[PDB]
Amino acid sequence: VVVVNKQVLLKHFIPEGAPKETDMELVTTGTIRLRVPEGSNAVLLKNLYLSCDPYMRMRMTKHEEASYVDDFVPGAPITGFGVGKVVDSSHPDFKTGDYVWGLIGWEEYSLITKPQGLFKIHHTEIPLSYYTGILGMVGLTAYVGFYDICSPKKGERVFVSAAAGAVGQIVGQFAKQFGCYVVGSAGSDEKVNLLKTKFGFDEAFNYKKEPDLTKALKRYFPEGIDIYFENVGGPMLEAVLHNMRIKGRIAACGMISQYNLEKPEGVHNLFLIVGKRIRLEGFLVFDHYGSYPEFEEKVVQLIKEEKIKYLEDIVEGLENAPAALIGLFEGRNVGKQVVVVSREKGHHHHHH
Amino acid sequence: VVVVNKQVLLKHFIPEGAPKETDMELVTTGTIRLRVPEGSNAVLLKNLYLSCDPYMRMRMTKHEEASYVDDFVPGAPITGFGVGKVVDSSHPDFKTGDYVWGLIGWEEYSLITKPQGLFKIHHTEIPLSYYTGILGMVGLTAYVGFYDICSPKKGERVFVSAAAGAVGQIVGQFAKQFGCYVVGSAGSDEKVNLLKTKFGFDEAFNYKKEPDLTKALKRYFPEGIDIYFENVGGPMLEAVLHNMRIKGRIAACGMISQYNLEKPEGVHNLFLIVGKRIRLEGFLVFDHYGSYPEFEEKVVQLIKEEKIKYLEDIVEGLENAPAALIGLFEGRNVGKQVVVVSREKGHHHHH
Ligand SMILES: NC(=O)c1ccc[n+]([C@@H]2O[C@H](COP(=O)([O-])OP(=O)(O)OC[C@H]3O[C@@H](n4cnc5c(N)ncnc54)[C@H](OP(=O)(O)O)[C@@H]3O)[C@@H](O)[C@H]2O)c1
Ligand SMILES: NC(=O)c1ccc[n+]([C@@H]2O[C@H](COP(=O)([O-])OP(=O)(O)OC[C@H]3O[C@@H](n4cnc5c(N)ncnc54)[C@H](OP(=O)(O)O)[C@@H]3O)[C@@H](O)[C@H]2O)c1
Repeated sequence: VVVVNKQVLLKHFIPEGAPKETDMELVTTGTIRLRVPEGSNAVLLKNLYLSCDPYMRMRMTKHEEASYVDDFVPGAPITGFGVGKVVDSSHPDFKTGDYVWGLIGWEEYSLITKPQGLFKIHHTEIPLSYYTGILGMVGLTAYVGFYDICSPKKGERVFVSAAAGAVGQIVGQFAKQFGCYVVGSAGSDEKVNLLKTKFGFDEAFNYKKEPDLTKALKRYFPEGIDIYFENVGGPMLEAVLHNMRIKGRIAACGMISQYNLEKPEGVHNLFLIVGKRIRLEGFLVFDHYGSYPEFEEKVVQLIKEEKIKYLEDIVEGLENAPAALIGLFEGRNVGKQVVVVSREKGHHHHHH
Repeated sequence: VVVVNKQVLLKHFIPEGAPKETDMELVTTGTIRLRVPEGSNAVLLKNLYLSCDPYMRMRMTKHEEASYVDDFVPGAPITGFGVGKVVDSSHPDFKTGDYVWGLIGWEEYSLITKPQGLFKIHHTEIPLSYYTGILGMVGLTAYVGFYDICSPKKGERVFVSAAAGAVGQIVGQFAKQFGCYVVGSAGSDEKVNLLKTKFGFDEAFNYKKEPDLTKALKRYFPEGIDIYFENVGGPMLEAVLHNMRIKGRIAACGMISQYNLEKPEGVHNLFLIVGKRIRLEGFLVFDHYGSYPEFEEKVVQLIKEEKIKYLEDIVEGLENAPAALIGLFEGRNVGKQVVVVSREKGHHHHH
């Protein structure tokens, strides 16, 4: 059997700036064999779900000095985190029928020649799409960023930006259940309302309807901020610095306001870091897979007990992957942006 | 027994911008009685040596919200670290003839009503002026900053801004002795040459003669920088971040480039901290006086063994303190800036 294998390719490198749909092209003509090559040590996946993640945009720009991940290649499939089902395997740790998450192609079938970076899914009763976010890379990021990087203590005053996002909605709930006071910023009233009801944040505000971020942070933090879970950067970062307490911490998870800027914004008040003895620390979840067992143990139990809430934004079909990715930098995604490529056989779960 | 007590007063608060000599006045008519008051709990000092330190500038500006340290007060003496001799004492832990360091008045005699701020000097064989710098607040800064905040490991690559300055000349040596590759930036060819001969830095450069700081750092760090001891801020930091290695650390000691500017400059590449997993951390020596005893011991041994070098810029006389202080922000000080207010009798040789 040879079968159809649609793909989304990167049409070309793009300059600093925003990505556009037309930087990527769907190809419907491709095909694939349903067995791994003889002599291989490899896994063929049927791909089921794809994650759209903000870090993916930077990969659409050529870098001369190797960054932490390899750039995409013009004319090759876009790649990113997703979930697949093993169709065939010449690697002993993977059997036909296993479900796995890892870096896979923006396509219907991916032949993975380095299986070692696939994670076998051990909990298939949990909806599989969760392994693209909360139980995948995104959730581990929340966990490492909050519990390790932030050094939290009960009672501390915590601010999360992009707080209705995939990372931030998780962070908020961890902080809350840790016994912290928690405030989030988000880009719409719908998000704000989700933060205050569904996610149990103490307060939230719509950053786009604030003419002054410093004063706004001052409203919700009359004694200032202990901990900032930084997802955005820009002027929001300056506003936090101004409102930060002595021995405050900032876990620099990301800086999404800067990713599509020809010209990144200046941060002006870093000297506050001296007199306030602030630690500003970046981290990359790719260094922390060693933590996964402790994390998955904690998060699977929370999910199975309904003591954490999670919101996915689902888009149906490979074809809609590119726009969904672009949507992230406009804040179109409401929750964690997933793309269904093909739903696994015998699903029977309802939705609205 | 009343005597003359000359003082250097803050004339007035100053706005955003650069301080100058004339923001201070020397007054010569005042006098003081050489005993502490009965029932007092105090220590009367004859002040010997005074430190000029960069943080002093910020104290000349009014702050409606409280910085780490009180603003100076117009009409009242300038204060700062120094070294003093106890003339009279109504506080148990201090006796007549003892030597101490701590915050004292810019004047000839200071009656200290908060004696718990003072530290007795236990090595009087070392020149007492050392306790305004290498053995005082300045040395402890270097030691906390490097040994604790920078988390150093044998064989890492270290860059120091204001490297010929007091803090930075100590940092560089601590680092070289820790087995690190060390480079420093300074604002003169003379300072650059001191960093390489006297202070054992591996390389150094005149920031003022580099049109591209990013490229300059790349010349000296072909595989990037592990540790940046940050005394300067601004475009230099930006340049550092561009050249910093995976899991780099920046100990934010201070950002002197920013202290006399109406508009502080913007850092544009802070996002690199995520992708390179950089820790940037401010510290204040004020929080770390618990480390003093062990630090003192360590640096005393280095001095005894001649395993560390130290250069002081010495000015003679209180009247010369104001210029001395201003010089700091122009980089006129060559070494740790000291003012001798009065020498203790019985003495080392200088040139
Ligand atoms: N360090 C790591 O290992 C690591 C791992 C995963 C993610 N990250 C980072 O973590 C952050 C969150 O990613 P996610 O996966 O949780 O994405 P997300 O929050 O699910 O989606 C991105 C969101 O960013 C917000 N946004 C976009 N442009 C913005 C701007 N110019 N100003 C302010 N907000 C803006 C939008 O929310 P609003 O409607 O509220 O604007 C959008 O919904 C990102 O910066 C990402 O790069 C880092
Ligand atoms: N965090 C803390 O607790 C703590 C404690 C003590 C000191 N500090 C900080 O550590 C730093 C060094 O202090 P120090 O006592 O050792 O001072 P210092 O280096 O003895 O003297 C200040 C030096 O700063 C340099 N400089 C002045 N203006 C500059 C500018 N615009 N750009 C670049 N460099 C400039 C000059 O040297 P060049 O010839 O090298 O330009 C000058 O010699 C300061 O930023 C200070 O505020 C922090």
